[PDB]
Amino acid sequence: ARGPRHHLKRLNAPHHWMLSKLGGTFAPKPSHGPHGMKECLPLILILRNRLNYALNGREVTMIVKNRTIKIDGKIRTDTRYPVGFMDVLSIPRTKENFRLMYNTKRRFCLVPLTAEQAKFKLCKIEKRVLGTGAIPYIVTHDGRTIRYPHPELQANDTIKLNLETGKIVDFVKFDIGNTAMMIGGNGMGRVGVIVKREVHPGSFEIVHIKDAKGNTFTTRLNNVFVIGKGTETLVNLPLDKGIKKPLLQQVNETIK
Amino acid sequence: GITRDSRHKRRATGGKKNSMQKKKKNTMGRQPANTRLGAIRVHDVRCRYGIIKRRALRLENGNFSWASQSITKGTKILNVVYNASDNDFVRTNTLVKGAIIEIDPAPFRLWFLKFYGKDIAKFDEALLEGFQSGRVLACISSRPGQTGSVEGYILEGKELDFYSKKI
Amino acid sequence: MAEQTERAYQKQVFHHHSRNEKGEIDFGNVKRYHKQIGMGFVTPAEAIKGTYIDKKCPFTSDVSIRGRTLSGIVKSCHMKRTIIVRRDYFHYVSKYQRYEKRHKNIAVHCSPAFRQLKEGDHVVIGQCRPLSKTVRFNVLKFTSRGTGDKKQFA
Amino acid sequence: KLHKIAMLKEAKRYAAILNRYKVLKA
Amino acid sequence: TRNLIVNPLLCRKQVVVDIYHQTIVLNGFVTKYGGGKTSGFALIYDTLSALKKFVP
RNA sequence: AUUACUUUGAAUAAAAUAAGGUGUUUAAAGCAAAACAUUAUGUUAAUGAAUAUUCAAGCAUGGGACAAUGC
RNA sequence: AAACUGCGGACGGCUCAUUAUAACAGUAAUAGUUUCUUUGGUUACAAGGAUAGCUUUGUGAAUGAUAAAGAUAAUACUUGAGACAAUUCAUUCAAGUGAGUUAGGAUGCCACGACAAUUGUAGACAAGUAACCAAUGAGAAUUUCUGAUCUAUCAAUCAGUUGGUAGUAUCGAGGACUACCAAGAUUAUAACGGAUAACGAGGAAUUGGGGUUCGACAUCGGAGAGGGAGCUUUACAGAUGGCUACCACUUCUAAGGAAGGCAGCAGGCGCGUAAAUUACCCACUUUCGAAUUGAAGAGGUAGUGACGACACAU
Repeated sequence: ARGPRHHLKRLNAPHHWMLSKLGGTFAPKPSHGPHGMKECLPLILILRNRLNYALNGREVTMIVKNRTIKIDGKIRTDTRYPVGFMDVLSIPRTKENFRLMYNTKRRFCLVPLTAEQAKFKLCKIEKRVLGTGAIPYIVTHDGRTIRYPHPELQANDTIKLNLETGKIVDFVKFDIGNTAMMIGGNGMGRVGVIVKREVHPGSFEIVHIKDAKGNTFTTRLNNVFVIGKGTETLVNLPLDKGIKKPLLQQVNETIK
Repeated sequence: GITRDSRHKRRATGGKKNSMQKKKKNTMGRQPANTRLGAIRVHDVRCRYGIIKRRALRLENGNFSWASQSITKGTKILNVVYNASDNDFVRTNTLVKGAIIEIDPAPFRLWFLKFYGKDIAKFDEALLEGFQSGRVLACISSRPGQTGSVEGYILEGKELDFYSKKI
Repeated sequence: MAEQTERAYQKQVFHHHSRNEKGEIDFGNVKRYHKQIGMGFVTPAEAIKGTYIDKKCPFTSDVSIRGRTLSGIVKSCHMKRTIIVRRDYFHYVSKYQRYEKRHKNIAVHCSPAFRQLKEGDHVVIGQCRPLSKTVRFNVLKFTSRGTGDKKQFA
Repeated sequence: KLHKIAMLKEAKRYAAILNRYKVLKA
Repeated sequence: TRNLIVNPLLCRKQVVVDIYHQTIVLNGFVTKYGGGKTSGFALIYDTLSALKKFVP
């Protein structure tokens, strides 16, 4: 370990990729960029497995080096580009648009989108600091740096982005009556309404959230990602609509 | 090379510390450069991550700041008169942080003439004596072995009495 | 005057001159800097009124207090601005389903704000940056306890 | 060009309208 | 037969051949034990310009 | 007032163990294949077991009987 | 084609000698440090020499050996308009955060100083470049708390040792090092020693419950390349399929001299009760590179295989 690691063994790959343990000895290490190593899905994984457009890494290169895949509004030619959250994924040759969303099974699922709703994106602010020259800027969960923002854009809120222009369209305050989709631990993919926000002076903020079906659970403030205001979502949720069937129903529905 | 790891020390219990690895570049130190007084002599040292450190082997001039008058001037360093760590630094005129040095207040006097119309050769009494004697007391506040320059400030009321009584 | 007992001049990390009655910076004096640490810890009056100088005191310096926080009993107060804190805890041995008594000594830094701190007192400590080879904690509050005819103060 | 105010005026477009909603502050 | 994937990005159609007994490439064919059923996977490379371009 | 105890969680790499589904002809396996749609169409945006662990520490929460330091 | 320039060989592969709070596991901190890559942003109608491949003459038994001369290019090396940023110091006005004279602004000063004097006619669009912010980064590195096998025919151990101040060095805290000061630090709840046929963990074998024994070896972390030591390049190495010196070896030799490190894949000697082919290919997984194409004893396929596991003939 004299320097950065470039390989990634298959067994050490993040679990929610579901790489077969006998397929090979290696896993595609996602190149650095917007999203972390374990909060992202490499572009090769999306095409080969989730969509079956390519059957091996050889054929993923031919698709991507043909300049045929658009991440956000830009077009990426990196086979291991890290695609994480609701960052849109557009394939104009097949005339289809997907959004990389979570689901209740702690997995990345591609939500189909229309062309008019694939032109926008929701970003979660991470910090707001004063730059040099008293120029404020915000850093989003995507990793974008945005110049002079609205003064009400605080640390933990959510904003709507216009992909073609990069402007800010709509912002949602992080309050105690707004929808949120969890992105962290056991709540991964769950959608509910914030009902309580308790703070500990030293370590963490723990948020109590009530599910649409009346279920209640808790998570750390890090995993909260506000989707909309007043139980109304700005994005189309996956098929389960952020509702976790408590075990028995999932087992019974798989039998049927 | 010189090492800064704690694997060669002893535990808080006094027990000897056995060896598992060899020396590594992470805990690498370098030979100190005792910045003396003389003709300008600086070297560029490649540090870790490619950054460059200005190693000042010898210097004569320096920029000194007068707090009361809110000015900073370049000045030739005359002598080193007090080092709170080692007395051997006094004889060799070694330039380090916190070393009370003596500089000629020529630019400061000229600035006073152009600004007030008067000459110095209320202010604390010992400050006037330094002006007329041609040697005022200043404290080095930079790290010449790292930044490659002598940045300091002219001593004033409470700091001057303490350091003057030491001499 | 009584804190200048070393070869160098002792100054605070953040030393600034106050303004005189006429509204201009008075270079003839220095403001006594004092900050307040975080999670529900009050600044002792000695850190405000007192004239001591310390670059490792959590109340009058730039040393921060980070997440870890413990408690214990003062063991020794012979070293300067440093004390040894002993923590007594129970270790659970799974096979016998019984606990055993253990202890560990932590070398922590005691600022001159706590003047009435002696051996045997109960002390709450917090974790800061390494201030020595072993000193990596700082005293935040203390409570006096019973005496043992040996009042060894800091 | 890009550099020449095609971008740079943005940096005075951007700047200016910022000091507007910094001055509402009510 | 079985499923269709329309893949214009690779200029390709792919099917799972289910035998109940140049543009064509056949791969991964194996029968069931005891004769009879044979399965496989087919490769419709349409135009003969992809086949060469998109073919090892 | 703390600690201990206890109940719920948070957070926590997989592989492995247990365990859910799936006729590798059974099985050990694999996490794929199809059951039927006689399947391009559709179930389908198909499965990924809730996959649970898990001790000794650490964090939060409800209770204070049994215990230690209270002061 | 070759060559200059750029990137890479610090990843991957092998082994377990060292190692007894060391390493490792969970945990927490970095308001005590931080690169490389990638990603989002921000800040003259064109100048100067010389160098390889090239040509020519050569030496040596010889190495991945080398000498002279004559030319010739730059996204190699420089100068230079295009107009701030970032560092140190001194003073000062001060809002998020649990908490900061804190991000930030102002004054004066020093050093540093730009957005190739760049590239496609074709696949304006590209492409390239310097600094500075931020992400990548729950990464790397240090550090906090808790947790190890046997031994008292090991009972006292320590003098940079324990702390303080000032400094030095480092990317950075820090006795990491130096000067002065004080006498401190650990120990019967087992310190300091000694042993290990001891790398740690996830885990493995056997178990009614409790447990006992094992873990070199899939994966994570650590360490090493015959033994120490010292360094170069670079963003990352105290690198060894890099270099220097000493010790122990091995090989070529024209006797003058020269390189080499299979604890990489095959294979050979020795050792032992004890362990396989001097095979084929980048088609799978993935890594590197100027890049859809080239390499890869990583990886895959094949050969030996009563270590084991499953079904099944007579």
